This record gives sequence, C-alpha cells and structure tokens, in this order.
Amino acid sequence: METLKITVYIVVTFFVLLFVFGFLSGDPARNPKRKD
Amino acid sequence: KLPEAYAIFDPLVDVLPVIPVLFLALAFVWQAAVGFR
Amino acid sequence: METITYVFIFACIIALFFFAIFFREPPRIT
Amino acid sequence: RGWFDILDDWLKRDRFVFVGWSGILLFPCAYLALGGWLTGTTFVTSWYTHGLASSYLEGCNFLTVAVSTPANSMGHSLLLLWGPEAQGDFTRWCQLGGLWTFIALHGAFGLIGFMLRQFEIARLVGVRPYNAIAFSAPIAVFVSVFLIYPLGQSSWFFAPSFGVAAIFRFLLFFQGFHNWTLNPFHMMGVAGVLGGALLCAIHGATVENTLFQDGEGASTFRAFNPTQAEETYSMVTANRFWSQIFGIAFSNKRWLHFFMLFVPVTGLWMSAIGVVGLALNLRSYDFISQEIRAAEDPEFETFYTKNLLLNEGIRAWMAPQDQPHENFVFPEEVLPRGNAL
Amino acid sequence: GGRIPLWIVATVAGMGVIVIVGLFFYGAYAGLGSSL
Amino acid sequence: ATNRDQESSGFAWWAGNARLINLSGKLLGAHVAHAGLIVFWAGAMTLFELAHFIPEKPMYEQGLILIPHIATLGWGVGPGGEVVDTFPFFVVGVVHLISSAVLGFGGVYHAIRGPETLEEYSSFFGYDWKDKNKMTTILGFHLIVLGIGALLLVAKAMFFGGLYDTWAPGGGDVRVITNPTLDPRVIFGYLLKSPFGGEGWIVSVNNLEDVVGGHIWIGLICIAGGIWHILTTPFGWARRAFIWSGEAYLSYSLGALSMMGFIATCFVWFNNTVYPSEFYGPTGPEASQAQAMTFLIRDQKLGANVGSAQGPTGLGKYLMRSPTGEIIFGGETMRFWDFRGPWLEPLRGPNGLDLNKIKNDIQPWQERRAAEYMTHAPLGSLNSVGGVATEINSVNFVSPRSWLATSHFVLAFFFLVGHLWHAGRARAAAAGFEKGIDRESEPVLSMPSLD
Amino acid sequence: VFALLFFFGHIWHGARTLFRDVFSGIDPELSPEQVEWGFYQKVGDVTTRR
Amino acid sequence: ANLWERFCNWVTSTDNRLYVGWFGVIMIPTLLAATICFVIAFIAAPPVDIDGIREPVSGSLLYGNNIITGAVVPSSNAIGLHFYPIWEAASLDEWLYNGGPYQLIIFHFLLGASCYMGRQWELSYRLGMRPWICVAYSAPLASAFAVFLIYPIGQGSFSDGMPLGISGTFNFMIVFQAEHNILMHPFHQLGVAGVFGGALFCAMHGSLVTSSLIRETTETESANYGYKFGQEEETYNIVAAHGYFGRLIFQYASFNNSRSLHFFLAAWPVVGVWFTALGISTMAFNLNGFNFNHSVIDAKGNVINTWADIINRANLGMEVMHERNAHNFPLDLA
Amino acid sequence: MTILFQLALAALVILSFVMVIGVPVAYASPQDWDRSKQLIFLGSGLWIALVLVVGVLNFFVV
Amino acid sequence: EVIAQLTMIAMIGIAGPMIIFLLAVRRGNL
Ligand code: CLA
Ligand code: CLA
Ligand code: CLA
Ligand code: CLA
Ligand SMILES: CC1=C(/C=C/C(C)=C/C=C/C(C)=C/C=C/C=C(C)/C=C/C=C(C)/C=C/C2=C(C)CCCC2(C)C)C(C)(C)CCC1
Ligand SMILES: CC1=C(/C=C/C(C)=C/C=C/C(C)=C/C=C/C=C(C)/C=C/C=C(C)/C=C/C2=C(C)CCCC2(C)C)C(C)(C)CCC1
Ligand SMILES: CC1=C(/C=C/C(C)=C/C=C/C(C)=C/C=C/C=C(C)/C=C/C=C(C)/C=C/C2=C(C)CCCC2(C)C)C(C)(C)CCC1
Ligand SMILES: CC1=C(/C=C/C(C)=C/C=C/C(C)=C/C=C/C=C(C)/C=C/C=C(C)/C=C/C2=C(C)CCCC2(C)C)C(C)(C)CCC1
Ligand code: OEX
Ligand SMILES: [Cl-]
Ligand SMILES: [Cl-]
Ligand SMILES: [Fe+2]
Repeated sequence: METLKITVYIVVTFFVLLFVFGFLSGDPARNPKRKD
Repeated sequence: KLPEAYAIFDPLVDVLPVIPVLFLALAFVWQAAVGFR
Repeated sequence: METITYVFIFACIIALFFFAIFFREPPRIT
Repeated sequence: RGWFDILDDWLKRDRFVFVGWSGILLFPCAYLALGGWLTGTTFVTSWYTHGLASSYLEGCNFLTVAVSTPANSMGHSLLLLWGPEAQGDFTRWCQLGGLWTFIALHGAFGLIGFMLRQFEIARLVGVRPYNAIAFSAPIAVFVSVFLIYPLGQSSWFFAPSFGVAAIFRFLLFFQGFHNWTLNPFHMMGVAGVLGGALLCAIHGATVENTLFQDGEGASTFRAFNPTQAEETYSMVTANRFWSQIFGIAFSNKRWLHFFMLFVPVTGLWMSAIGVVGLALNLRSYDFISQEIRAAEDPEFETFYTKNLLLNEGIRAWMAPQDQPHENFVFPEEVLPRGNAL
Repeated sequence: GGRIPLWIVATVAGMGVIVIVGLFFYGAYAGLGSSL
Repeated sequence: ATNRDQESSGFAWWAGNARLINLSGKLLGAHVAHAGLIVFWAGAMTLFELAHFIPEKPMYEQGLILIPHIATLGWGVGPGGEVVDTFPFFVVGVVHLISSAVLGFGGVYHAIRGPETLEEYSSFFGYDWKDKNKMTTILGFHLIVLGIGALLLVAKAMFFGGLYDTWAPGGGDVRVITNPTLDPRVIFGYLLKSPFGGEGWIVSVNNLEDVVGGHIWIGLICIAGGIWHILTTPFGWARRAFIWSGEAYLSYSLGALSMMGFIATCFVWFNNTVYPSEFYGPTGPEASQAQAMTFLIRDQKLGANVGSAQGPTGLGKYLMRSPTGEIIFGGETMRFWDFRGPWLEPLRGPNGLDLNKIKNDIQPWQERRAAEYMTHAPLGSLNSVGGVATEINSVNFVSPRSWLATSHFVLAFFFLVGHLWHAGRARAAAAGFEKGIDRESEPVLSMPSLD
Repeated sequence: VFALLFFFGHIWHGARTLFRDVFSGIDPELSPEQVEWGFYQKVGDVTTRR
Repeated sequence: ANLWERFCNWVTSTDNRLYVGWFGVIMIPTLLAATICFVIAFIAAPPVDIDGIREPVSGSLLYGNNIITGAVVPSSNAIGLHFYPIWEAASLDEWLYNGGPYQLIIFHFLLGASCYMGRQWELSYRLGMRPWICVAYSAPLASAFAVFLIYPIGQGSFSDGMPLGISGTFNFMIVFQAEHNILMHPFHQLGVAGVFGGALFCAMHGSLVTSSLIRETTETESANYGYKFGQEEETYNIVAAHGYFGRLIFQYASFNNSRSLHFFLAAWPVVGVWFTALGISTMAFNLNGFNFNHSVIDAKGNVINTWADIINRANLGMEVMHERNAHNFPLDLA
Repeated sequence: MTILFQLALAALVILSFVMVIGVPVAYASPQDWDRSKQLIFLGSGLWIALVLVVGVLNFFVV
Repeated sequence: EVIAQLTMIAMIGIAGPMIIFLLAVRRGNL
C-alpha cells in the first residue's frame, strides 16, 4: 500500500508542477492578437 | 436594551440597519433622474 | 445475459463517440 | 363587401393588442381562468371538499393558497353552475369546487385559442408556423395532467389543484403512489427539460462570446442592427471552440435551431404519454426480478428497495388527510416506521 | 400631457408597492396565518 | 460630461462604475463612501441587537451575530459567558456609527466635489494601474495596516483583558493569554494539516494560545511583506505571469475573498473555540453528539448498562468504536466522533470515552449542557421555525451558525463567479478582444482545419 | 395514447395544408413594411397602406 | 527551441483536434481515473455499507442490479468526512466494503470538472474569443459541487452525498425533501423557474428562428441545406420573427436585438441554476424551506390544515422510513 | 441633566438630518460653492462638538 | 409606537429622493 501511496504522490506532484510551470511560462503572450 | 437614557430613540435604532440598502435604491432614483445615460 | 446486454450497449455507445469525433464529416468552409 | 368581410377587417386591424378571430375564443377564456384563479385563491375555501383552508381570506399565503379540486363524491361532474349539484347557487358552487372545473375548462379553451392565435398571426405575417407546433407540447402536458389523468381515476379530486403547495403535494403523491421517478416516460421528459435548459444556456453563451466587434463600445449590445445582413457572431469560431472543447459542434445554424425546438417539445410529449398510463394506475412501479430476489434474500438491498420503503411511508402517513372521504383510520401501531423515528 | 417627470412617478409607484408588500409580510406574523 | 454617459465612457449605465477605472479621485470617493457603509452597518446593527437583547436569554435564541463577536474578545461577559455589563456593546456600536459619518463625508467629498483625478494634484496619491512600482507600494502600505491589526488582537489578548475561553477550567471565562505559541512547528503545522475529517486544516485550532501566537506570526509577516513591497518592484517571472491592470487586480482580490468566504463558512460551522457555543449555539456535530449523551444519561439512570447494550444493527446502542478504535457515541452520530468540546472532554480517556467516567462522573452541568445543545441543534426553516423540516410551528429559532454559514457561502460563491468574470475579461481586454472578434482578422480563419 | 399522438398529426398536417406556400421557407424578398407596425391598417393586407 | 518550450507549444496548441491546455494537463488524468473506476465499480463492485450499520447496499450490475437500480454507493457513515484513499485501507476488500470507490470517483471528478471549466476559458483566450462560456458552465459545475461536496460537508458525511446511480439519485431527492422541505425553498423554486423557463425559451427561440427561415430550398430537400457553414449572410428574417412574436404578445415584449436576445437565453437558466445550486449548498447548513405547519388556526385554536400540512404528512412518511435501522435516538439531526 | 442630554442628542440628530441633505446638495451646485462652503464648515464643527458633548453627558445620566 | 418607527423610516426614506429632487430643481450637477 506504501508503494501505491508513493507512486501517487509522485504522479500528482509531477502533474501539479506541469500545471504551475506551464502557466508561468509566459501564458499571457500565448494568444492570437497582442504578444504584450 | 439601550441604557434608559437612550430608550426614546429605540424606534430610530429599530430602523437604522435598513439604511445601507436605501443607498442602493437611491442610485436607481438617481439614474432614472438622469435618464440612464 | 442481462449484464452482458447492458455492457454491450454501453460499449457500442463509447465506440460511437470515437467515430463521431474522429470520423465526422469535416465541416468545410464552402 | 359583406358583413363577414368587414368584421374580418376589424378583427385583424393592427393595434397594440391584436385580436383576430382566435381572440373571440382566447380573451374571454384566458381572462376567466385567470380571474377565476385569482378570485378563488383570494376568497374561496376548500373546507367542504378537502378539509383545507386555501385562500388569503383564511390566512393562507401565496405558497399555500390554491383553487382546490372538488370533492371525490362529485365524480367527473362538469360542475356547471346551473347543473344539478349547485342548482344555480353561486355561493354553494364555490363551496363544492365549481371554480376548479371553471378554470380547468376555460383554461383548456384558452389554450386552444392561443394556439389558434399562433396559426392566425403566423398566416397573416407570412412565416412558417413552427411556434404553434411547438406549443403543442404545453397543450399535451395540460390535457394529460389536468383532464385525462383524473378521468381515469375516481374523480376530479385527484387532479392537481391550482396552487403552489398543492402542486408539490401532487409531486409527492406521484412518488409515493405511482413511483413516477422510475417511469421511463418521465425520465425522457426530464432529459428534454434539462436538455432544453442546457441548450438555452449554451447557445446564448456561445453567441454572446463569439460576437464580432461591430462597434467601439464596451457594451456590445448597441453594435447590432436588426436589418443588418451579416451574422452578428462567428459560426466558424464557435464551431472550432466546441469541436476542440467537446469533440463535436454544430455546423448548421438551421439544424441547431430546429434541434432547440425539438428537444424540449419532444420531452414534454413523452412525459404526457407516461401520465396517460398513470390515469390507469399503469405504473412503472416495480422490477419483478428484484422483488423475487428481495423476498427470498433478506440481505439483498438496493436503492430500488430503499425507495419503495419511502413510498410506503408516504402512502400510509399521508392518506388519511389527503383522501379524507376514505375515512382512513390508521392506529399508530400500523404506521410503518423504522427505529426511533 | 407629459409634465410630471417619469423618474418621479417611478419612485412614488415604487415606494407604493414596497408598502403594500411590506404589509403582507407584516401580516405573516399577525392575525390569521401567524400560527399564534 | 466627463465620462458619466455611455457615449464618452464606452460603458452603459448598468456597468456605470466601470466609468471610474481611470478617475482615481472619484474612485477614491466610491471606496471611502463604501467603507462608510460597512462601518455604518456594524454600528447600526450592534445598536439594534443591544435594543433587542435580553441578557436572561442565550445569545443564540436572539438572532445576534455581532454581539457574539464582541463577547468573544472578552468584553461584557463573565464566567460561563454570562453577560455582566452591556455598556461595552453600546460603545462598539456608537463608535462605528459616528465613525461612519466621517467616512461618508470624505467619500462624498471625493466622489462629487474633489478632483476627479488625483495625479495632477499629487504624485503620492495619484497612480497608474500599470505602474508596477506604485501598485506594490500601495499593496505594501495596506500590508502594514493589516499586520498592525492582527497585533491589536494580540494586544487585546495579552495586555488588555484577555479573551473569552470556552475551554477555561470551570465552564469558561475571560482569560489573559501569557504564553502564546510561537513554535512554527505548531503554527504552520496547522496549514499543512489535511482539510478532511479528523484534521480540519486551520479550522481545527482549539486553544487561544495557538490563536494568539498565529496572529503574532501574521502581524510580523504582513509588516515584513509590506516593507518588502514598498522597497521592491516585481521580478521578471512575475511580470510575465500576470496581467497588470485595474480589472485584473480586482479579479485577483475577488478570487482571494471568495477563498476566504468559504473558509469562514467552515470556521463558523465546525469551530467551537473562536465561535464559542455559549454565544453561537452548538455546532451541528455538537448537537448531534449531545443527543446521544442525553439518552445515554437518561437510560443509564433507569438501570441500563450502556456499554453492553447491543443495538438493532449489532453495533452498540450508545457506544461503538470508530474505524481506528476510539470509543465514540453510537447511532448516526458515529459520523461526528471528531467533535471536541468542554462539556464532553472530561469523559474522555486514552481510548476515547471512558466507561468508568460515564458510569461515575457525569455532572449535572453536563446533563444540562447536553440537553440545552440537543434542543438548539442548528436546524430550522427560512421563516425561523426551529427544528427539523417536519416540526410544527412554536419555537422561533434558527442558529446563528446556520445564518453565518449560509450567508457567507452564497457570497463566497458569487465572488468566485465575479473572479472568473473579471479575470477572463481582464485577460481579453489586455490582448484586445473583449469587445468582439475583428472581422478583417478572425484568428480562426488563419488556422488549419482540424480535420 | 394513440388519440393524443394523432392530435399532433392533426396539427402537423393541418399546418402544412394551410401554410403550403411557405413550407420551404418564407419569401426571400419579404418587405419590412408587411411585418413592422402601423404601416398597414390590416395585418398582412397591403391594400390598407397608411 | 528548447525541450520545455516545445512541450509548452504543444500543450497550448490550437491545432490539436482536442485542445489540451494547462487545465487539460490536470483534467485528463483525473477524468480518466474517475471514469475507469466508475465503470468497473458500476459493473462489478461488491456491496457497500453506506450507512455504517453493517448493512451493505448492492450497487453493481453483477450483484443483481440493472441500469436503473444500479449505482456506485456512497462511502460509509463510519468514515464521515475522513479521507479514505486506497492506501489507508488494509486491503482492497476493506476499501470496497466501506465505499472507497465513491471517494476516488467524486474527488477526481470534481477536480476534472473544475479544470474543464478553466479549459473552456483557456481555449477561448487562444482563439481570440470573449471569455464567459466558462461562467455559464459554472452553474452546472456548482450544482455538482453541491450534491457531492458541500451537502456532505454540512451534514458531516459523504454517506449523505448523492449516490452515483439513477435510483440512488431519487433516494437522495426524497430524503432531502423529508429533511429540508426543499420544495418549499425559494432557491429551488428558482431552479424550476430556471429550468422550465430555460426549456420554454429554448423551444421558443428554436421555433421562432425556424419559422422565419428564408426560402433557400425546394420542398424535396431538407431546409437545413439552405445554410452553408461559414456563410456571411443570415438564414432567417429576425425582422419577420419580431413581427410574428411582437403581435403574438405585444411589440415591446419582443426582442429585436439579437445580442440582447441571446444574452437573455444565457442568463435566465444560468442564474436559475445558480440559485438552486446555492439552495442545496445552504440547506447543507440546515437553513431549510418555509415551514407553515399548523400556521392557520381557528378562533378556538383548532389547526385548520392547508396544503403545507399535507406536504408535511408526506415528509413525515419519508422521514420515519428512510434509513430505517440507523437511528437510535428520536431526532434525525444530521 | 437628563433633559439637557436629550437636548444635545436631539440637536445632534436634527443636525445630522440637516447635513445628510445639505452637504450633498451644496456639493453639486456650483452656483453656491462659496455661499455654502462656510456652512459645511460651521455645520461640521457644530456636529463634532455635539458628539463630544453627548459623550461626556452620557457619563452623568447612563 | 410602531407609528414612531414608521415616521422615522418615512422621514429617513424621503431623504434620498429629496436630494435628487433639489439638485434637479436647482439645475445642479446630477
Ligand atoms: C495581500 C497579500 C499579498 C499580495 C497580493 C502579494 C503579491 C505579490 N507578491 Mg508578495 N508577499 C506578501 C503579501 C502579498 N504579496 C507578504 C505578506 C510577504 C511576506 C512573506 C510577501 C513576500 C513576497 C516575496 C518574497 C515576493 C513576493 C512577490 C509578489 C508578487 C508575485 C506573487 C505571486 O507569484 O503569487 C504567488 C504565486 C506563485 C506561483 C507562487 C507559488 C504558489 C504555490 C502554488 C502555492 C503554495 C506556496 C505558497 C507561496 C506558500 C505555502 C504555504 C504552505 C505552508 C501551505 C506579487 C506582486 C514576488 C515579487 O515579485 O517580489 C516583489 C516575490 O519574490 N511577495
Ligand atoms: C369564448 C367564450 C366562452 C367559452 C368557450 C366558454 C366556455 C364555457 N363556459 Mg364560460 N363564460 C364566458 C365565455 C365563454 N365560456 C363569459 C363571457 C362568461 C361571463 C358571462 C362566462 C361565464 C361562465 C360561467 C359562470 C360558467 C361558464 C361555463 C362554461 C362551460 C360550459 C358552457 C356551456 O355549457 O355552454 C352551453 C351553451 C352553449 C354551448 C352555447 C349555445 C350555442 C348555440 C347558439 C346553440 C344553438 C345552435 C343552433 C341550433 C344553430 C345556430 C346556427 C347559427 C348560424 C346561428 C364552458 C367551458 C360553466 C363552467 O365553466 O362550469 C364548470 C359555468 O358555470 N361560463
Ligand atoms: C456603494 C455604492 C456605490 C458608490 C459608492 C458609487 C459611486 C459613484 N458612482 Mg456608481 N453605481 C452604483 C453604486 C455605487 N456608485 C450602482 C448600484 C449603480 C447602478 C445604478 C451605479 C451606476 C453608476 C453610473 C451609471 C455612474 C456612476 C458614477 C459614480 C461616481 C460619480 C457619481 C456622481 O457623479 O454622482 C452624481 C449624483 C449626485 C450629485 C446625486 C447625489 C449623490 C450623493 C452621493 C447623495 C448621497 C447623500 C448621502 C446621504 C451623503 C450625506 C451624508 C454626509 C453628511 C456624511 C461615484 C464615484 C458615475 C461615474 O462613473 O462618473 C464618471 C456614473 O456615470 N455609478
Ligand atoms: C483611503 C483614505 C483616503 C485617502 C487615501 C485620501 C487621500 C486624500 N484626500 Mg481625503 N478624505 C478621507 C480619506 C482619504 N483621503 C476621509 C475619510 C475624509 C473625511 C474627513 C477625507 C476628506 C478629505 C478632504 C475634505 C480633503 C481630502 C483631501 C485628500 C488629498 C490630500 C489629503 C492629505 O494630504 O492630507 C494629509 C493628511 C495627513 C498628513 C495625515 C492626517 C490625516 C489623518 C488625521 C491621519 C489619520 C491616520 C489614521 C490612524 C488612519 C486610520 C484611521 C482608521 C481607518 C483606523 C488626498 C488625495 C484634500 C484634497 O484633495 O483637496 C483638494 C481635501 O481637501 N480628503
Ligand atoms: C371567476 C368568476 C368570474 C370572473 C371573475 C373575474 C374576471 C375575476 C378577475 C379578477 C382579477 C383580474 C383579479 C386580479 C387580482 C390581482 C392581484 C391579486 C395582484 C396582486 C399582485 C401582486 C401582489 C404582485 C406584486 C409584486 C410582487 C410580488 C413582486 C414584484 C412587484 C410586484 C408589484 C409585481 C365571473 C364574474 C364570470 C363569475 C363566475 C366566477
Ligand atoms: C457616492 C454615491 C453614492 C454612495 C453614497 C455613499 C455610500 C454615502 C455614504 C454615506 C454615509 C456612510 C453616511 C453616514 C452617515 C452617518 C451619520 C449621519 C451618523 C450619525 C449618528 C448619530 C447622529 C448618532 C446618534 C445616536 C447616538 C449617538 C446614540 C444612540 C442614538 C443615536 C443613534 C440617535 C450613491 C450610490 C448614493 C450614488 C452615486 C454617488
Ligand atoms: C492566524 C492564525 C493562524 C495562522 C495563520 C497562518 C500562519 C496563515 C498562513 C497563510 C499562508 C502562508 C497562506 C498562503 C497563501 C497562498 C496562496 C493562496 C497562493 C496562491 C497562489 C496563486 C493564486 C498562484 C496562481 C498562479 C499559478 C499557480 C501559476 C502562474 C499564474 C498564477 C500566478 C495565476 C493559525 C492557523 C495558526 C491559528 C489561528 C489564527
Ligand atoms: C445614522 C443617522 C442618520 C442618517 C441617516 C441617513 C444617512 C439616511 C439616508 C437615507 C437614504 C439614503 C435614503 C434613500 C432613499 C431611497 C429611496 C426611497 C429610493 C427608492 C427607489 C425606488 C422606489 C425605485 C424606483 C425605480 C426607479 C427609480 C427606476 C427603475 C424602476 C424602479 C421601479 C426600480 C440620521 C440623519 C437619520 C440621524 C440618526 C442617525
Ligand atoms: O444517512 Mn443518509 O440521512 Ca441525513 O439525516 Mn440523519 O442522516 Mn442519515 O438519517 Mn436522515
Ligand atoms: Cl433511505
Ligand atoms: Cl441515532
Ligand atoms: Fe440563435
């Protein structure tokens, strides 16, 4: 059960870091009009 | 209760809390006065 | 037999979703 | 130029409130169903028919007033004011339930009037009459619920009464006696009503959020000219948005708006059909296979069995007062009850 | 024909409806239907 | 005609306050006048509560939500939460109401007569929303003000009378706090707790030392952050991450307030330390646990061996084990075994409720509190019929916890909608397509077909 | 049930009989004068203009 | 470019058949986990002790259900609001007995659906669209939060959350009515105005556009073929529809601004569903519907029943029978 | 001075009421910006003083 | 009495409209 718990913490953490860094990587500029 | 000194204002105290919402209504009287420009 | 039937029909719907999205008539700007 | 043609000219004059020939049916009957409901909820009791107060005059509020159905003992009497029950006595007509049939029958003819009005105005102006056709679903609901359903039962007593809390009681009666939630016709109706709300909201939001910029203002409402030729929003961008969000999307403006007529209209029709079955107690009450297992296997429990225990409590706890003419006397010891409650 | 300004009849009509409905809510606690 | 109509401001009357976005002085007026309304209501409402207050009745039978806040700070109350002097409530009331007039005055001065824009009057008070430096400066100052306010609570608790402490020995009392908790292992341990059953994240704080210590940390953090933002401007990663405009800042704050509304909702629903049940009524869990105690007490008095009484399901009628073994009250209330409260903890030993203590040490004051709390469970109708939905009219009661939770959930939810509204709008405005799609340059037309 | 459905058939073919002329759509050169208010004293009758 | 920036352009690409996006990076995993668990559970999960009284309710097709009676059953009342992941169980068998799959499904689902709302915002920004479709989805999303999260918070147990099942949904509705008189609650009455009205206006707008389609086709072809995707001109005479609908009611009861009309269509059902969502969320804190039980009495003080009292008689039948083995004390306080 | 308290306090009330209407009207007429900017001053001074008066007299009557 | 409370709110309540009214008469700056 310990192994499933660790695996899920790592998975969730991986995806949450993607979400956060993704939106920090200049998200406002990714639109079709003005690149600020 | 209020201290007996203030008792006579009990009915004014009784109505004061509704006064902030009249401000909201009053903006509508105002805008209708200016025709909702 | 009835459990198989319910799941069968459910399974046909999921396949229909797949075809309906990925093999729709493409909307063309004509 | 006969008198018929001159009357036709005047009935179809362009005026603030169009009349037409349909108006000769619509305005008297609508006004009388309205007026009769207002009168009865303001001033009239349900004491002799139901054992209930039902007017403001008795101190009911807007949620609890009703024009209540007549006594079971009237059967399906038309309850004419000049008929054998009331014998022309207005006061006693009010007391026996006359206003319920008064409203129910004038309202049915007013609904006919309104649909005829839709046909009438549609023909005069030059448009196809799909609005009339869609209005068939309200008519089907009203006719199956208020006329057919009681006609299959013992009497008008079991139709809905005209009031807010009276209709809720209807609702719950249908759960406890008919298991109406389990009925696939009602489910289809639910899907068409919720689905129609869904469509309503998603179409309006989509269009509001793919407007072209057709004016310089932050208020985007002034940049629409009704005579303009051009779509006011982008179908093309809307279709791409939903195709990528949801996987499919409308591409045909006409199909889309026909779909919008179809969904809610078809839903109401389906529920109408289920209610006709309930006129006959032709219910989807049970699942035989579940009952056969449950009866032999005291450890078999499902949400279906739990709900029927609820139905049984509704029936026993509500029958004596809801159906007073039955003189149900239920001693405490027969009332179904779980532990403690 | 047109002299009394619209905003004034609105305000007056508006206060008039407030009073009639306010009275109805008063009555929900007094006399018939108050449970007392 | 400086804005003030749709033609010049581009905004309709029903979006009229959006005509103020770049009129810092009139905007200042709108904010100060609004502050006056907040402070007015705190005044007028407290005075109303005082006029309607009967000290012999429990506060929670009287529809009071502000007096309970004052009493929690230790003014006007003594042992057991009994009211001993109402003068302080009058004082809080009057001083806010007087104060509301000076705010009012300055709001209407700035809204109607003052400069419409502050920037030509004064470079310290005027501001451009796009000035990242001025914005963190103002942010910085208000941080400082908030830090000061958290410390005024500390002042109240250590130096000016203490606080009401429902957990105080002998059934509760105002108590001066002398050893606040500064260990950051406790203080920030609260933030890392799970928000789920039996943990409850920061809502589980159950002693005034932790309360007063956390407000020492927050005071200094806010003061330090304020200085930080007065002395700095934002870094590059932050500049590229955010929209820098008036509406964007508004939408960030709406997000924040919405989050805070939901936390407060849960605070007043579960927490019986800073929302003492003496003042606000039992919590939902408290009332449900209190009913199991009541019938435990009743039956045990009649001769029932409550530890061995098997109920209908095979579980114990009065007592069972939680899923980790603790002895808890039986029945549906099995869900509420996480509850803790000063009337119940005396019966608690290391395995949960102690049967010897149950058999020997229940005092009459616990029987009283348990009956009091069962009959003031926070259930009731919108027209304040107390009880379950099927109860008959008679009892005129809805728990202030119900009133405070429901009102603040509704507000938190709408403020979340506000957030999405203005966040999305501030995004599209900054890229320049909030008014619509440009027909000559429709982006999608330049993109390849999906299929 | 069939009587109630057939009511819908009645309305459907009723409407198609009486509106056959516009069943495929309304007149693509319809005038705003026939549908806007006041212009014809009698609705949909052009002989009554003004 | 660099690897990170290659990934970033792909995530946010407007060229993918289904848009991913940053919200999508969270939505896709959580929805997949929720969907997979739900399907396996609905077919095969053994019975769940929903009410904590060692009385397992059977929810799955293999244990004797059909499509209508079947459900993923809420987690045990013994657990209350405690978090019960798989790894807190001593075995999957324990986890199944106590209703673990419900928690896993709803938490992954609420999280996936919230990201679905944000993803609607996200793609609207890449496409150059106005941003507020997601505000409309917020009405159904909020309603899902009410029945899966908020109502269990206020009552202290996910066991009183809505079951994931057709009949379990009805169980939930009936018992809600017993315990809160939701029918008598104005926020729910607003929900019905919202959804009845939504359907009404849906039929209306469809019927009126459909009535005023410009003739563009012969009687043998579908009239739908007179609209061509992307065409610049409109396919119906809104002026004709206003002239019909203005006369059916009166001229000023009828829209002739399309933008105003479609905003009404958005607003009415979204506001109404917001209110009913809020209705469930405030009854979660036991602020219930109007109670007019024994509100009319006569000059002596006999109770003169109204229709509210008849409703109460049915509510009491629901109350005394729901969860019939679960109460040992006379008030059902949560 | 139980009657002198209620004097001040009704004076205070009366003067609040006069200023609730006068101050916003004064402010939005530019015809009397200077006719009345002394009156808001006198009024404002009057007002704060009554609060103080009623605040000290409270402690000899309450 | 209740007549007290109503006369206060009658007075308080006509206060707002009266400002708008005076500023319109005095052709003020609404
Ligand atoms: C009202 C309060 C407030 C507001 C609105 C801001 C706003 C801002 N601050 Mg300031 N700050 C404040 C209070 C505030 N601060 C206080 C009180 C302190 C004292 C500690 C600081 C210390 C501080 C520093 C040191 C810095 C800022 C910075 C910033 C900017 C970026 C913030 C950011 O990226 O969001 C947060 C967004 C993130 C992406 C961060 C990661 C968020 C994760 C996902 C959440 C969890 C981590 C969280 C930060 C704390 C965890 C607690 C845990 C135990 C539960 C922005 C102008 C930055 C800047 O530009 O400096 C000028 C910067 O470097 N602030
Ligand atoms: C559109 C108008 C309209 C319609 C459809 C109805 C319809 C109805 N009303 Mg309402 N009513 C109306 C207007 C209308 N009313 C008005 C204006 C009032 C206020 C004065 C009322 C007041 C009222 C009351 C108080 C009551 C009704 C009742 C009724 C019901 C029974 C009517 C009945 O038995 O008639 C029988 C009469 C006829 C069918 C008319 C006879 C028609 C012809 C002339 C017969 C002879 C034909 C001849 C051989 C050939 C002639 C050919 C031609 C070329 C000349 C029915 C639902 C009753 C009800 O609802 O009870 C539950 C009831 O008690 N009505
Ligand atoms: C908290 C509520 C609040 C506040 C503080 C404001 C504040 C403001 N609004 Mg907004 N507004 C609101 C609600 C609010 N509004 C609502 C609900 C609506 C929708 C109807 C609007 C619609 C709206 C529009 C359409 C416009 C504003 C404008 C303005 C600004 C100038 C108003 C003006 O010129 O007045 C002129 C009015 C008067 C001179 C009439 C009297 C005004 C005063 C304030 C009466 C109050 C008396 C009060 C009792 C004070 C005395 C007490 C004192 C002794 C202590 C001002 C900053 C305007 C703007 O942006 O300017 C560019 C504008 O065009 N607002
Ligand atoms: C957010 C609050 C706020 C802000 C930022 C401003 C800002 C401004 N006001 Mg305004 N004003 C406000 C509130 C506010 N005011 C209030 C509440 C009133 C009612 C009295 C007024 C009444 C007012 C008038 C009548 C005038 C201004 C003027 C001005 C300008 C210069 C004022 C100045 O330099 O004084 C310098 C002030 C100081 C050096 C400090 C003394 C000020 C007080 C006593 C300090 C108190 C600090 C206190 C602890 C803060 C917390 C209080 C409470 C909330 C706890 C400036 C743009 C003037 C202007 O623009 O005219 C053209 C002007 O004539 N204001
Ligand atoms: C029946 C009958 C008849 C007839 C009658 C009539 C025709 C009646 C009418 C009546 C009417 C015709 C009535 C009316 C009434 C009304 C009312 C009663 C109203 C009320 C209202 C209200 C109360 C509302 C209010 C409001 C609200 C609530 C909210 C918003 C605002 C407003 C204002 C809208 C006859 C003779 C044949 C005989 C036989 C029987
Ligand atoms: C801007 C604007 C607005 C807003 C406004 C505002 C919000 C204002 C504020 C206002 C304010 C905020 C005010 C205040 C006032 C106050 C007062 C005036 C006070 C007084 C007091 C007194 C005088 C007292 C007395 C007493 C005592 C001491 C004791 C007890 C008894 C008594 C209570 C009697 C509007 C929307 C309209 C419109 C547009 C513009
Ligand atoms: C007083 C007190 C206390 C304490 C408290 C504390 C110590 C607090 C802390 C607090 C904290 C420390 C908090 C924090 C916060 C955080 C937040 C809330 C965050 C957020 C963030 C955001 C929102 C972001 C976003 C984003 C992303 C993620 C990406 C990029 C873009 C953006 C930026 C949009 C205690 C409990 C002991 C007790 C009682 C009293
Ligand atoms: C604290 C105090 C005080 C103060 C007070 C005040 C601050 C007041 C204010 C007041 C106010 C602030 C009021 C106002 C009023 C308002 C009103 C009364 C309005 C109403 C409205 C309406 C009626 C509306 C209508 C309309 C229109 C106009 C348009 C659209 C439609 C409608 C219908 C919505 C005094 C001095 C007493 C002294 C004692 C203490
Ligand atoms: O789990 Mn489902 O439900 Ca809401 O109350 Mn208490 O808990 Mn049970 O009984 Mn009735
Ligand atoms: Cl149940
Ligand atoms: Cl129990
Ligand atoms: Fe449309």
